[PDB]
Formats: sequence, structure tokens, C-alpha cells
Amino acid sequence: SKTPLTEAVAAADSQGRFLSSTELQVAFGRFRQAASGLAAAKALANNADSLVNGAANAVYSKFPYTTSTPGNNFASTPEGKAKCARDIGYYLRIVTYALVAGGTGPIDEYLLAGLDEINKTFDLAPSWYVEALKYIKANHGLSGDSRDEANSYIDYLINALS
Amino acid sequence: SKTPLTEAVAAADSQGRFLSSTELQVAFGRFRQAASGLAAAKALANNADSLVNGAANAVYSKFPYTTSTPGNNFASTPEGKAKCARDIGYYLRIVTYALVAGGTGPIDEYLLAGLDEINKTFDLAPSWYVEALKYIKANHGLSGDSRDEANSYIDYLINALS
Amino acid sequence: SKTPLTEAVAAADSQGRFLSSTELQVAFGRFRQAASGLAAAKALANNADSLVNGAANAVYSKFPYTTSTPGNNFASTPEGKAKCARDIGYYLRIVTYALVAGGTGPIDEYLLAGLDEINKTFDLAPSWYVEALKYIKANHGLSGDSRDEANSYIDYLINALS
Amino acid sequence: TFDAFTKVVAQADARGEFLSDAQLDALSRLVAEGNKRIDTVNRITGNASSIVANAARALFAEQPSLIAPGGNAYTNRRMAACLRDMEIILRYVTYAVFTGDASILDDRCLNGLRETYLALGVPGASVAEGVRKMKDAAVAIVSDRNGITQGDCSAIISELGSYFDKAAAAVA
Amino acid sequence: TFDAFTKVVAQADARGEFLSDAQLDALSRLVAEGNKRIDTVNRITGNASSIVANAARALFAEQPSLIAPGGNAYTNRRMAACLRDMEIILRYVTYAVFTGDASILDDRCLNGLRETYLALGVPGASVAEGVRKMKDAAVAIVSDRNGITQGDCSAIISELGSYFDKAAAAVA
Amino acid sequence: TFDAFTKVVAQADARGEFLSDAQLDALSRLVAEGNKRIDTVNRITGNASSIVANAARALFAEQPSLIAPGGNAYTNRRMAACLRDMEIILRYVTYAVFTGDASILDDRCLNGLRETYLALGVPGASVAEGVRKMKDAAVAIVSDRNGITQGDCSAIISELGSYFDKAAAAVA
Ligand SMILES: *[C@@H](C)[C@H]1/C(=C/c2[nH]c(/C=C3N=C(/C=C4\NC(=O)C(CC)=C4C)C(C)=C\3CCC(=O)O)c(CCC(=O)O)c2C)NC(=O)[C@@H]1C
Ligand SMILES: *[C@@H](C)[C@H]1/C(=C/c2[nH]c(/C=C3N=C(/C=C4\NC(=O)C(CC)=C4C)C(C)=C\3CCC(=O)O)c(CCC(=O)O)c2C)NC(=O)[C@@H]1C
Ligand SMILES: *[C@@H](C)[C@H]1/C(=C/c2[nH]c(/C=C3N=C(/C=C4\NC(=O)C(CC)=C4C)C(C)=C\3CCC(=O)O)c(CCC(=O)O)c2C)NC(=O)[C@@H]1C
Ligand SMILES: *[C@H](C)[C@H]1/C(=C/c2[nH]c(/C=C3N=C(/C=C4\NC(=O)C(CC)=C4C)C(C)=C\3CCC(=O)O)c(CCC(=O)O)c2C)NC(=O)[C@@H]1C
Ligand SMILES: *[C@H](C)[C@H]1/C(=C/c2[nH]c(/C=C3N=C(/C=C4\NC(=O)C(CC)=C4C)C(C)=C\3CCC(=O)O)c(CCC(=O)O)c2C)NC(=O)[C@@H]1C
Ligand SMILES: *[C@H](C)[C@H]1/C(=C/c2[nH]c(/C=C3N=C(/C=C4\NC(=O)C(CC)=C4C)C(C)=C\3CCC(=O)O)c(CCC(=O)O)c2C)NC(=O)[C@@H]1C
Ligand SMILES: *[C@H](C)[C@H]1/C(=C/c2[nH]c(/C=C3N=C(/C=C4\NC(=O)C(CC)=C4C)C(C)=C\3CCC(=O)O)c(CCC(=O)O)c2C)NC(=O)[C@@H]1C
Ligand SMILES: *[C@H](C)[C@H]1/C(=C/c2[nH]c(/C=C3N=C(/C=C4\NC(=O)C(CC)=C4C)C(C)=C\3CCC(=O)O)c(CCC(=O)O)c2C)NC(=O)[C@@H]1C
Ligand SMILES: *[C@H](C)[C@H]1/C(=C/c2[nH]c(/C=C3N=C(/C=C4\NC(=O)C(CC)=C4C)C(C)=C\3CCC(=O)O)c(CCC(=O)O)c2C)NC(=O)[C@@H]1C
Repeated sequence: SKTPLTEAVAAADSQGRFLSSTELQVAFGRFRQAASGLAAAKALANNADSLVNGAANAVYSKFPYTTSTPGNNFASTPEGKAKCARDIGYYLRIVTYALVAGGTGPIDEYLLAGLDEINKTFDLAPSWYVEALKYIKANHGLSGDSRDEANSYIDYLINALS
Repeated sequence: SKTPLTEAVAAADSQGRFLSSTELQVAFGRFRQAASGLAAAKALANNADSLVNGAANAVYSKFPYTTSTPGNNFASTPEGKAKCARDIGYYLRIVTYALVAGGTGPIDEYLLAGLDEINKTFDLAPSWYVEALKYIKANHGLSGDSRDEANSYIDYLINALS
Repeated sequence: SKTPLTEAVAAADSQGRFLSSTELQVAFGRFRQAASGLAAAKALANNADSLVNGAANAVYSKFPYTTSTPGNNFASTPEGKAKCARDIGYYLRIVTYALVAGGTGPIDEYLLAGLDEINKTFDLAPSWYVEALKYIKANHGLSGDSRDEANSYIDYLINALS
Repeated sequence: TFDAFTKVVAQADARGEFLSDAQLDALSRLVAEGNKRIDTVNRITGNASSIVANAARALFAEQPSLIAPGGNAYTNRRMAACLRDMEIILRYVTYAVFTGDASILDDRCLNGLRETYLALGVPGASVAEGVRKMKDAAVAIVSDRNGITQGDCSAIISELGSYFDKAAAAVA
Repeated sequence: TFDAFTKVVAQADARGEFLSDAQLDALSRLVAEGNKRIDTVNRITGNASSIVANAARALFAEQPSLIAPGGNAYTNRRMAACLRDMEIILRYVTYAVFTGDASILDDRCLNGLRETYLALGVPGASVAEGVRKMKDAAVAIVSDRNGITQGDCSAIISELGSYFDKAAAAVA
Repeated sequence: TFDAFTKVVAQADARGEFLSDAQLDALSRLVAEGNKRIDTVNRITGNASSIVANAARALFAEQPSLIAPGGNAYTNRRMAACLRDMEIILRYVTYAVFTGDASILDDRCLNGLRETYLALGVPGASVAEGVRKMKDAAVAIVSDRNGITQGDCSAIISELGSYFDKAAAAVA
């Protein structure tokens, strides 16, 4: 899936060429970025329960109809609340994978491909996930390159959901 | 092979689509037609001997050189007359299949594909078959929708031989 | 590989056609040529030691650095001289195959495909082989059609090395 | 592929025969019942999305390990593919009802599917269960007396069931 | 594909040897007989349609079940395929004569053919008989003394025969 | 294909888990050693031609039957194909060093190479030997102390070796 390292090799492979200074520079930028990626992943991981239940609560508060309307797609039963917290958990965990990879690869592969189809078939509102994501962004407390990279993936998903 | 039902499904299948009112109307069309088609198939089967022998004889009168000239392609011998009657029977039977199917499909599959090659290689005059088909058209005695559908197949073959 | 006979059949086959006067003319042209082509192949073969030894010595004389400069690509050792005489024999032998075939096919298949790559990888100078081929052209003692056909193969190689 | 008419034609041509009166009359009966065939197709088609979605939901509720991480329906790409398969199978089932012959379904859909699944590690037995769930849903919709001229659809419902059964048996 | 000349070249190259004097002399004798080879190809080519049609006609007379409804040659499409096969084999036989090597016929025509016939249920023994009839017709045409310079064509006729027999065995 | 990072990601996603500290720390060390990885790639790349040329020459020296007429490396087309495969394998080995995972090399280069060689009669044991020579040359080039900041490259050298070993075993 898409990361600086796999993209550089795919380019060289498709040209039948050895790696050159161009791809070496890609590797340099990857390794400049990676420590803050790993640290961002580590922090989000350690703060998972707070972030997921916080995000869940921000969706339910933004859209109170979701906890009070009967339906398979709604969070009006314990089952539905559990489905929703699970889902938010998936978004967050797969964001950490993007930070680990240094690319959208894990997102594209595990979450984004098929997302529209899923949201449509199960009647899940994109705006619910947008809200959960805005909460994670507002509340992860990351700084510097960690922030910047983590927010690029979060906004990547908000963009994909609108 | 080509029928209303197979054509409708091939269209839908090619579009990757469920059938819709369009194809249901195809089927309504098929079922309005089919009773008169099946009646025509029954009538032509019951009258096969007379239609075949009558058709053979009409070819022999129109083209008397075919029964007086020696050669593998002609009907100057008992074997030759028998190949001729057999062929006309094939035309007639396969027309009844088109009436059963409600389409040219059986004609297309069992008779028309390779027809020019066979007529050419074996030196059979297309005008011989034309005459035999004109005779069946003029003598099957069918009326209304039975006549119209059956004539469409006979003319289809006449057009293919000219 | 490319000979009058294979070319003619491939042309016919690609068009799905029987051979016609065009290809028989190709055959007549082939058989007109082959007597002198076979004779030339026989002469070159019987003269091979003389041609190959003389060609190598012509090359060493034209390019004395090849016998005095140490290097894997040079003929400064017995092994290097042996490689060189070997290669020249290959060129001569494969020219005889083109005379046998009546076309460039044996040259194209056994010697010319990959030629540039070999000369590049092993740092062999095209000009060395040009000189060897020039010596062969000057000293084969052929005349008439034998000479002309042989000279076309030798010149075809010189062209490919330039 | 064949429709019900060309299937009988193929049998006759191989034997060099006109259809018998018996064969023509069997086709007449099929034609006289055509409206019920058309209603069957339309009824499933009108409900296709909910048939797929409800069956899928029920499948995952009884086999949660399909959607747990590492399961074959986990990740949205795998889920969307699974949902698509269910929709494809239902689609081809309606084409078989429409034409009155299994060949569209067997030739264009089920042929080679067992192998496809085995190569991908798709659990064919779980697909089959998904198909049986759609079967029961679809049969109940086609069977429903509300909103249609009353009559006996037992033959066409049984023929419908037979196409679903072919699908279930092909994927396992 | 090889012709007679490049066939001998291939062998020589693999041994890293010039063609021997005798090898060259053998090719010299093929060259000296070249007009006979050309006449052989032209003669068969000139009579290709009737060689095919006459062989086919005799085959079907001897094997009526091929053309009875349900038979392997029954229906214009299957008959057309059958004639085409006979023509293709004759065509490739002429190419083999023209080139003085079987490779064109083996590589482009005969390889896979047995297997193709088995997949489709074409009766190979019947195709082989058809080929043998074309062989007999073609040999008589080539051997005819009328309207040609007289001489001895037994070697080219035997070579021609051998390509037909190779083709026949590949399917029989 | 995976890189070192997405490889570990895939292992964690299959269990529905965040990377563990062991996993994160292992990737941290890899990151900290990154300049060495880049130097390893650059150094092999910078010497590609002479690594191929010299291993090829030594191979033919020890195995003269490969270059004798009728040998597998005889004729310029086969010699070119042989030099090309050497360069291909070296190229794919450098990709594996770059991504830190064998998958680019296994999935795109080695998978089905043995079978390729068997069909053509390429002697895989000789290929393997050529690879081993390239390995020895590549290792000495990467380990060379001249013109580089000094330090310990034993981990990257060991990883590099492991990829060469995969290449030689895939055809041996
Ligand atoms: C078993 C499937 C159920 C059932 C079916 C049933 N249908 C009819 C009759 C008709 N159905 C139609 C359908 C359509 N008309 C349209 O214009 C369209 C849209 C393109 C459709 C789908 C038609 C035209 C008829 C005929 C008129 C009528 O309403 O009767 C019957 C009656 C008998 C017959 O075959 O005609 C039946 C039984 N009925 C049930 O009770 C089953 C649950
Ligand atoms: C065995 C096949 C029969 C046979 C052949 C035969 N042919 C020749 C000689 C020639 N045949 C040709 C042919 C052509 N000239 C053209 O322009 C064309 C049209 C493109 C053709 C096909 C030629 C040019 C010759 C040479 C001149 C001549 O007329 O002799 C011979 C004679 C020996 C030889 O090889 O030249 C023979 C024997 N003869 C038979 O009796 C066989 C039944
Ligand atoms: C084992 C492979 C050998 C080795 C490697 C080694 N390299 C470094 C450090 C660096 N190497 C580079 C590389 C490049 N700079 C560029 O601009 C390019 C071209 C695009 C290249 C290839 C860089 C930037 C560094 C950092 C600066 C520096 O020189 O230190 C080290 C030092 C430790 C580290 O990981 O940084 C080492 C050990 N050294 C050996 O002795 C082995 C034979
Ligand atoms: C929470 C924001 C809201 C909510 C959630 C909700 N989701 C579902 C069901 C599903 N959610 C997913 C999502 C994923 N599956 C994956 O594999 C991935 C990537 C790893 C994701 C993001 C899927 C596929 C489903 C459907 C299948 C399943 O049950 O797993 C439900 C249940 C819907 C149903 O019909 O069963 C609910 C309730 N609903 C709300 O009201 C919240 C505000
Ligand atoms: C009758 C109108 C005239 C006539 C007939 C005649 N036909 C043949 C030979 C063939 N006819 C067919 C036709 C078909 N075979 C099929 O499979 C189908 C579709 C189901 C058809 C229409 C074929 C293929 C043949 C050749 C093979 C065979 O013998 O079956 C002959 C014999 C010709 C010969 O050379 O053997 C004849 C005499 N000839 C007339 O003069 C009549 C006026
Ligand atoms: C859902 C009930 C189950 C499930 C399904 C699943 N299927 C695939 C992948 C494929 N399914 C097909 C099937 C078809 N393709 C067609 O076009 C047709 C005929 C028109 C059929 C019937 C194919 C070809 C594939 C492979 C290619 C593709 O992805 O489209 C997957 C994806 C598997 C993967 O790992 O890539 C899945 C998940 N999985 C479950 O767990 C359910 C039991
Ligand atoms: C006639 C003597 C016999 C006969 C023949 C028959 N053959 C086929 C089908 C095929 N034959 C071929 C052969 C080739 N195709 C090529 O292009 C080449 C090389 C250039 C060859 C030699 C092929 C490929 C097929 C299949 C594809 C096609 O139909 O074109 C048939 C049709 C079988 C069917 O069921 O469709 C038939 C009838 N059959 C007899 O009974 C005779 C003994
Ligand atoms: C003589 C003109 C000069 C010369 C020769 C020289 N050649 C090599 C090595 C090779 N020569 C070839 C060429 C061919 N091999 C083939 O298969 C064919 C076609 C059939 C040809 C023409 C090849 C492939 C090589 C390399 C592999 C091998 O050794 O066989 C060498 C040795 C090269 C080395 O680096 O080991 C030499 C010395 N050098 C001169 O100075 C002469 C003037
Ligand atoms: C040299 C050390 C040895 C040798 C090699 C040799 N290889 C071939 C042919 C092929 N090699 C490959 C392999 C690859 N091609 C790719 O694209 C990839 C992955 C990206 C690989 C690993 C292939 C596909 C072929 C076959 C098709 C082709 O020629 O390209 C040959 C040619 C054999 C022939 O007879 O045609 C040779 C000679 N031969 C030796 O003797 C050495 C031990």
C-alpha cells in the first residue's frame, strides 16, 4: 500500500531502473519523518479509550437523534452504541497504522476502499464519522510534526467522507 | 441464441444491472407472441411431408436442369433427390424451432452460421432454397400472427440466401 | 529465422492463404542463389584456419594496444588471444550459415541479437570485429554470385557494428 | 445459454425432430403462467437492496468471526466485495427466473466460483449460508399475498427456490 | 520454424561446426531438384478446393453418422468447421513441402490438435481418414505426367506423403 | 508488497491491535539505522555493472560448458538474457534493502523463477552460483571503510546477505 518507500520502489520498478538519488531523497524524507510518526502512533494508542469514548459522545451530542431513534443503523440500543464505538476505534487504530507507515497506505487498504459502499448499504451518515474525527483532532493533544502528520490523515478521512 | 428472453438478459447482464420494466415489457411481448408461435410450429410439423415434397417438386419444376443433369450437386439420381428433400426438411424443421423460441436464434445456430460456405463448397444454388422457401410460404395455410411470425423467418432465410 | 523460404510461408500463413505464384517466384530466386551460396559456405569452411588466423593477425596489427595492454577485454595473454580467435571463428562460421540459409536469419538469431549488449558489457570494440570482417571479405577468394552474397552478409555485420 | 424454449429446441435438433405436441403444450403452459414469472422477477428486483442487506446482517450476527479483525469480511474492501457477491448472486438468480432456465446462472455466475473462493480463502460455506438467507427472504416476498392478483404461484416459487439451491451448492 | 537449410544450420551451430562437405552436398541435391518441389506445391494448390471437397464427400458417404442430426459434422457451422480443418491441414502440408521441413506444419497446425479434438469431441480417427484421402488425391495429382517436363518425382512424392501421414497420426 | 513498516502493520491489523512497544521500538531502531540502509543501496547501485560483469565472467570461467557451443549461455541472445537476469536479481535485492522487506524480491522476481528456468532448461544451480558471487562482491563493496563515516553496518550487511540467500535458494 502507499508509503514513501513502496512508492519509490514501484516507480523505479515500473521504469526497470535501479534506485537513484531521487529515491534516496525519498528514503531521507521518510526517515526524517518516522520518529514523530511512531511517537504519534504511540500516543494515540495510549490514549485510545479516552479518544474513542470522547468521540462517540461528541457524535451523540451533535446528533441526538442517533441515540433515540429505533433502527439497525442507529445507536439507540447497547448493541448499536457498541457498533459505533467499535467503528470509531477502527478509524483511530488505522490512523495509527498510517502514522506507522508514513503514508495513507493502511487507511486506503483497510478503511477507505469500500467505505462509500459500506456507509450507503448500512445507512451510516458520513457526517457522524466526520464529527468523531474532528473530536480526535481537537483532543489528541499532539504537537509539531506528530500533530501535522496525524492531522493530515484525519483530514484525509474527513475529505474522503465529504 | 437470439430470443427476446436471452437478448433482454444479455443486455441487463452487460450493463451489470437487474432487470427493470424495460425487460419485463420484453417478456410481456414474448408471452403475447408465443401461443401463436407454438401453434405455427405444431401446424408446420403436422404438414411436414406435404410441404417438403411440395417444395422439392416446386424446385424441380422451376429448375428442371437439376433433375436431368448428372453431377454430385444435382438431384438427377434417387440419392440426389433424397439429399434435396432432406435439406428442405432441415429448413422447415429449423423454422419451426424459430417459432418455438420466438427468435432467429435456432436458425442462426443450426442453419445460417456456415451456410454460404456450404452452398459454395458443395455447389448448391441459393436460388434453389429460395424457391423451396417461397413454396412453403405460399402453402403453409397459416393466418394472423402465426402467418406473420412464420413468414418473418422464411423471409429471413430468403434474404440470407440473396 | 529470415530466409526466402520462411518469409514467403510466413507471409502466406499470416494472410491465411495458400502459396501462389508470388511465393513460387521466391522459391525460384532461392534455388537460383543456393548453388553458389552452398559453394561459398564450402570454400569458407575449408579456408577457415587461414581466414581466422589472418583476420586475428590483421586486428592485432591494426590495433597493437590490444596485444600489449593488460585487461580482461584484451588479447595481451594467450587466453585473450584464444578468446579473440574464437570470436572471429564464430563470425566466420555464422556467415557460412547465412550462405547456407540464403538469408540473415542465422546471423540475426545466433550472433546479432544481444550483440551490442555483449560488446558493451565485456568492453569489446565494434571496430575490432569490423577489421576482422574486412580481412575475411578481402581474402575469401570468392567471385561472382558467391562473392556478392558473401559480401552482403559481411557488410550486413559491418553495418550492425557501426 | 438457453431460455426455456431454446433448451427444448436443443434437445430436438440433436435428435433431428420436430417438438412433439407434448413438448409444445408444456411450453404453452409455461407461457400461460408468464405473468407470475414476471411478478417473481419484479418482486425480487424491487426488494434487492434489502434482501442483500438483511441477509448479510443476519449472516454476520450468527458468524461474528467473519467481521472480527482477521475475518474474511473485515475491512471495508472485503465487506464491499462480500455485499457485491450477494447482490451478483441474487441478480443472476432473477435472470434464471426470467429466462426459465438455469444456464444463465450456471454459465455466467456459478461456474468456477467454488475455485475462485478457495483460491482467495473466501469461506464458501459462509457464502452458501448468506444465499440461503436471501432465498428465504425472497421466497417470502414473492409468496406475499398483499398487493397482487390472487392465484397459485407454487410452481414458480419452487422453480425460484431451485435456483437459489443451485447457488448455495455451487459456492460450498 | 525451420526450412530445410536452417534445420541443418541449427544442428551445426549447437555443435559449433561448419556444415560438413556431405551435409552441403545433401542440400545441393535438394537444390538441384527444386523445380520438382515447386511443381509439387503449385499442383496441390491448383487443386485444393476439389481435393478438400472430394475427400469430405467420400468421408461422409463412408461415415453417414458424421452428418446425421446429432453427428459431429451436423449443422452448417460444424460442417463449415470440418471443411476448414481439411483445408488448413492441406494448406500446412503445402507449406512443409515448400520449406522442405515439417516444423511449420507441426508448430502451427498439428501441436495441440489432438487435445483440441478431445475437448470438443471431434472424432480424430475420422479426421485422419479425411487426411489420408486428401493424401491419395494429392499424390495422384502430383504424379500426373500430363503437361509437365518428364522426370522422376518419387523422392518429393514420398516426402509429400510423409507430411500427410504425420498429420494423420497426430489426430488418429 | 510490504515495506518493513506496513509488514508489521499487517500483523497487528489481523489481530485488531495497536502496535506493541516491542513492535514500535523495533521500527525505531530501523529508523535510527536508516543512513546505513541508504548507503547500502547507493553502494550496490553505484557498482551494479561491475558486480554483474565480474560475477558473470567468473561463473563462465569455472563452468566453461555454459559458454561452449550448445551451452545455455552460448549465442549473444542467451548471453544477453543471462547478463540481464543477473542484473534483474541484483536490482530486486536492492529494492528489498530499500523497503526493508523481502516481499518485492519474492513476489515480483523470485516467485515462479524456478519453473521458468525448468521449462527453458536454464541451469538454476549455475544461476544460484552467479548470485552467490554477486553476494560476495556486494558485501565487500558495502563493508568497505573508505570514503564513508565510520560505524557498524553488520545488521544491514546481514539483512543484505539474507536477501541474496533467498535469491540463490529460489533457483538452486
Ligand atoms: C405469485 C408470484 C403471486 C401472484 C402473481 C400473479 N400475477 C398475476 C397477474 C398479473 N401480474 C401482472 C404484472 C404486471 N403488470 C405490469 O404492468 C407490471 C409492470 C411492468 C407487472 C409486474 C399482470 C399484467 C397481470 C395480469 C392482470 C392481473 O392483474 O391479473 C396473477 C393472476 C393470474 C395470471 O397469471 O395472470 C397472479 C396469480 N399472485 C399471488 O397470489 C402470488 C402470491
Ligand atoms: C513431379 C512433381 C513431376 C515433374 C516435375 C518436373 N518439373 C520440371 C521442371 C520445371 N518445372 C518448372 C516450373 C514452373 N515454371 C514456372 O514459371 C512456374 C509458374 C510459377 C512453374 C510452376 C520449371 C521452371 C522447370 C524447369 C524447366 C523445364 O520445363 O524443364 C522437371 C524437369 C527437371 C527439373 O528439375 O528441372 C520435372 C521432372 N515431372 C514429372 O514427370 C512428374 C509427374
Ligand atoms: C555501512 C553501510 C558503512 C557505513 C555507513 C554509514 N553511513 C553513515 C552516515 C551517513 N551517510 C549518509 C549518506 C548520504 N548522504 C547523501 O547525501 C547521500 C546521497 C543522496 C548519501 C548516500 C548521510 C547523510 C549520513 C549522515 C552524515 C554522516 O556522514 O554521518 C554512518 C554514520 C552513522 C549513521 O547512521 O548516521 C555510517 C556508519 N559506515 C561504515 O563504516 C560502513 C562500511
Ligand atoms: C457511530 C459513529 C454510529 C453508528 C455505527 C454503526 N455501525 C454499524 C455497522 C458497521 N460499521 C462498519 C464499519 C467498518 N467495518 C470495517 O471493516 C471497517 C474498517 C476496518 C469499518 C470502518 C460496517 C462494515 C458495518 C456493518 C457490518 C457490521 O455490523 O460490522 C452499525 C450497525 C448497522 C447494522 O445494520 O447492523 C451501527 C449502529 N450508528 C450510530 O447511530 C452512531 C452515531
Ligand atoms: C435440393 C433443394 C437441391 C439439392 C440438394 C443437395 N444438397 C447436398 C448436400 C448438402 N446439403 C447440406 C445442407 C445442410 N446440412 C446441414 O447441416 C444443414 C443445416 C441443418 C443444411 C441445410 C450439406 C451440408 C451438404 C453436404 C454434406 C452432405 O452430403 O450432407 C447434395 C449432395 C451434394 C454432394 O456433393 O454430395 C445435394 C444433391 N441438389 C439439387 O439439385 C436440388 C434442387
Ligand atoms: C460475503 C457473503 C462473503 C465474502 C465474499 C468475498 N468475495 C470476494 C471476492 C470475489 N468474489 C468474486 C465473485 C464474482 N465476481 C464476479 O464478477 C462474479 C460473476 C459475475 C462473481 C460471482 C470474485 C471474482 C472475487 C475476486 C475479485 C474481486 O475482489 O472482485 C472477497 C474479497 C476477497 C479478498 O481477500 O480480496 C470477499 C471478502 N467474504 C466473506 O467473509 C463472506 C462469507
Ligand atoms: C471434418 C473432417 C471433421 C470435423 C471437424 C471439426 N473441427 C471443429 C473445430 C475446430 N477445429 C480446429 C482446428 C484448427 N484451428 C486452427 O486455426 C488450426 C491451426 C491453424 C487448426 C488445425 C479448432 C481450433 C476448432 C475449434 C474452434 C472452431 O470451432 O473454430 C469442429 C467444431 C466442433 C464444435 O462442436 O463446435 C468440427 C465439426 N468434425 C467431424 O465430424 C469431421 C471428422
Ligand atoms: C578479438 C577480435 C578481440 C578480443 C576478444 C575477446 N572476447 C571475449 C569475450 C566474449 N566474446 C563473446 C562473443 C560471442 N559469444 C557468442 O556467443 C557469440 C555469437 C555466437 C559471440 C560473437 C562473448 C559473449 C564474450 C564474453 C563471454 C565469454 O568469455 O565467452 C574476451 C574475454 C572477455 C572477458 O572479459 O573475459 C576477449 C579477450 N579482445 C581483443 O583484444 C581482441 C582484439
Ligand atoms: C545466466 C546467469 C544464466 C542464464 C540465464 C538465462 N535466462 C533466460 C531467460 C529468462 N530469464 C527470465 C527471468 C526473469 N525475467 C523477468 O522479467 C524476471 C522478473 C522481473 C526474471 C527473474 C525470463 C522470464 C526468461 C525467459 C524469457 C526471456 O528470454 O526473456 C535465458 C534465455 C533462455 C532461452 O533459451 O531462451 C538464459 C540463457 N543462462 C545460463 O546458462 C546462466 C546459468
